[PDB]
Amino acid sequence: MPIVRVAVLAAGDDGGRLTEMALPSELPLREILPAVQRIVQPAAPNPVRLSLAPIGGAPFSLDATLDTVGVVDGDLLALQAVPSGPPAPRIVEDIADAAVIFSEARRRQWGPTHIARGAALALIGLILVGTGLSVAHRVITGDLLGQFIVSGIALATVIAALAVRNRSAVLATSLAVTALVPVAAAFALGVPGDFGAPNVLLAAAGVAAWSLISMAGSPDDRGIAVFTATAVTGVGVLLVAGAASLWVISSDVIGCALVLLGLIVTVQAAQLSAMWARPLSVLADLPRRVRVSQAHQTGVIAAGVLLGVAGSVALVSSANASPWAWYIVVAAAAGAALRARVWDSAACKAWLLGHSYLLAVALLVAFVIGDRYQAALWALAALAVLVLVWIVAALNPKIASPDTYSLPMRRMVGFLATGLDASLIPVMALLVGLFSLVLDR
Amino acid sequence: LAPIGGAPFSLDATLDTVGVVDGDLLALQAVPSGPPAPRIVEDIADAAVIFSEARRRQWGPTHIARGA
Amino acid sequence: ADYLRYLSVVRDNVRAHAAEQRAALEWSHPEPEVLATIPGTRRQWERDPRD
Amino acid sequence: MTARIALASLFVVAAVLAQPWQTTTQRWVLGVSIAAVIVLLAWWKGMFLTTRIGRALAMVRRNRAEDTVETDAHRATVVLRVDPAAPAQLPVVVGYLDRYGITCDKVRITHRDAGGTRRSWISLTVDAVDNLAALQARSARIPLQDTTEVVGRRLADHLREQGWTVTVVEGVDTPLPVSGKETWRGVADDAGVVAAYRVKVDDRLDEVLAEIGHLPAEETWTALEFTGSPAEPLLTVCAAVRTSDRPAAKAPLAGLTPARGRHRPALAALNPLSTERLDGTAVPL
Repeated sequence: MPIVRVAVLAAGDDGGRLTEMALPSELPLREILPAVQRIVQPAAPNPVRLSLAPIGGAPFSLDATLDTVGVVDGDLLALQAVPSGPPAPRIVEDIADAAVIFSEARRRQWGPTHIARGAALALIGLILVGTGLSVAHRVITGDLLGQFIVSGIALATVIAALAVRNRSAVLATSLAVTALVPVAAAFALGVPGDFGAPNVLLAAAGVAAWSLISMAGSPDDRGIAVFTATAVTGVGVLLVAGAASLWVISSDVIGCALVLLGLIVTVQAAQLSAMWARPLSVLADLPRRVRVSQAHQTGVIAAGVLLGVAGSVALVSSANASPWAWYIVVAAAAGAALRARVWDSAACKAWLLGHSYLLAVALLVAFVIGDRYQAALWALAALAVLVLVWIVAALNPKIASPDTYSLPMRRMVGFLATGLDASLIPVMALLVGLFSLVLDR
Repeated sequence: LAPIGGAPFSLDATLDTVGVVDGDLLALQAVPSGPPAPRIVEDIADAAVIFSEARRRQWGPTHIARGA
Repeated sequence: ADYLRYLSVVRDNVRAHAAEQRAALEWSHPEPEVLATIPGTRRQWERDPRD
Repeated sequence: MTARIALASLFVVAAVLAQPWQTTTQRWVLGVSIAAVIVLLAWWKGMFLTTRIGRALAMVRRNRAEDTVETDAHRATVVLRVDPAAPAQLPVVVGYLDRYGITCDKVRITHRDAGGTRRSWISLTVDAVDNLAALQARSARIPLQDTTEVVGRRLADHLREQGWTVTVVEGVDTPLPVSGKETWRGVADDAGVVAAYRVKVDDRLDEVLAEIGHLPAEETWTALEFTGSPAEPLLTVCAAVRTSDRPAAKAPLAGLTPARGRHRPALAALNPLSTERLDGTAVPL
């Protein structure tokens, strides 16, 4: 005869029990459910008929055996109440009273918590628009008053993201991640005189330190990823701006340096997240540590993508650019899109595949800034092609899955990915005259 | 004979002694070669997490549709 | 306005009466798919000639 | 694999811009570029030169620190001594790769051979991070060890019900001598030397297993390890030979490599009580 060994757990209204079962699977469930009830229960609520269900899906048709319904040996099945019809929707003869009755059936009753959300969002908007208006006043009129306004806003929001870490955690993280804007503005405008490398160096240093300490706090593990992203981005732009400050360097050098940093950060997300991880409980914080490790991976991946696209726009927004620069940009883009195959998180893959889209958009805005409108139209054309690829992959999942492709094709994909993320190096060495630095000194 | 999920009855016994009544369902199996072993109950203290994580798929076609 | 408020509250009251009656009738007459869980329970043959 | 080809390419193009030699620095760059290329790119019967440098350094550092005894506290393993060591129980033990909502990170079988006598251990472990929910459901205290004990006991119950006598045991013997010193060809001791070999998988594996059993040795550990989904299990096979004399400098048989310079981790990985998977990767079968 046929039998099947499946594990079942009763959920119920009390802490259930997971057990194995050796059930014969040739006969309707209705003949075996009482067996499961006898097994997993330790044996009125207006009783309900109980039936097996896939651990995530909806209950089985109660007349279908475990062969004519998707079940394999060793599967996990849950014990759910069979679906039943909703109670007959009450009918209210009047209209106005019917309106007031049927509206409150799902409405949130405005209370203090709505006022709290409103005030938090209002304060966030104030932080943003105050930074914006003050920094505009600074750069435009130079009256040195916007300087004071933004400095005060930065101090206040930092003190605020430090003070409220016991009254609400969300305020802490939210005001910190917004403070990332006014401290950036205050430090970028805080170096006197002309604009250049020192301003961006100070701003990157400030945002790096602020993200570092705010991630040291961590009342909500939601803002870990954002602070990691901004910390690593700040470190990257800090190194680059320190370079461009100590000794003058061209745009191509900055571009290739930033793209290289992005490549290294992306390909070393494992190592970087590893070093980032820095009455009785034994591995009871494992959910927290795992969630934070995922957060750190997503953050540093986002920072890699951002550094890559920043360097690309840097050495991809110049009216004159060697086609080697175009190769660097496009190869970095394809390298990100192809490294998106190695991770297993939706938020890491999203960033790696959005490198290409973000690059298209950033090139678009950059070309629109300069007088290059014809270049912007072509960037927009490439954007259209890219979203077309997105759509075509979304409509036909046969393309989307990796099991459609045989292992030789997958290994060829891997070889191409390594080839691109490698060959970015000598072409970078050729774009900037690094060989000239040794041949002719 | 064996109850649906239970362990098969010994050949040297009577239905009354192992216990059966006029409504029980018996499946005709073959006595295990080795010793029949008990089932062990794993105490579960929260089912909401299993259900909530079984409703999770990493980068399925649904994510690609959302991104498109 | 007074009459219609009174009418709304008496509508709510009679709807409570109706839902009570319906809950009683559903306790007595469950859906057939429920009947498989009745037997072997304190309520298995409950109706007696006073009900 | 990526940095090597990257820097090799850098030095290649460096040389190509110096194919005319009319300056002493051009000769310098030709020499240094060819040197860097041949150092970054070489072969020594299965390895790069840089891998061998790194493995020499790692072997030296492990020599300087004999103590290696410690195991992860976030993945736990159980070992079941199978007395009859049947080769027909493979379906169920490979079926426990992913069953009952408990995903076992790897399921290995280890046969130890001495004389005619051969004992077997079906070991298997679970990575708590891999199946986090199914542990977090038991209690918010994450009973990894307890859950893996349950999985082991359930395997034992299923197999006994099949008829094969199985006994959960902890304390099983260790292939690697804990007193030895890591050499380039296996690890030595005051007794005979043991060296581990990664057996290549093919459509001829069982012959290689029989031959591994046959060859002269103090001890002969062999271990299959399945991993992945139980409907598509990837295999990987290792085998440690403990032979009295010093081991040969070449793979004593056909279709297996000594993994020259990497034996302490390979041997500890062969310890059934260990949690780490075996060295390398292999194809499904």
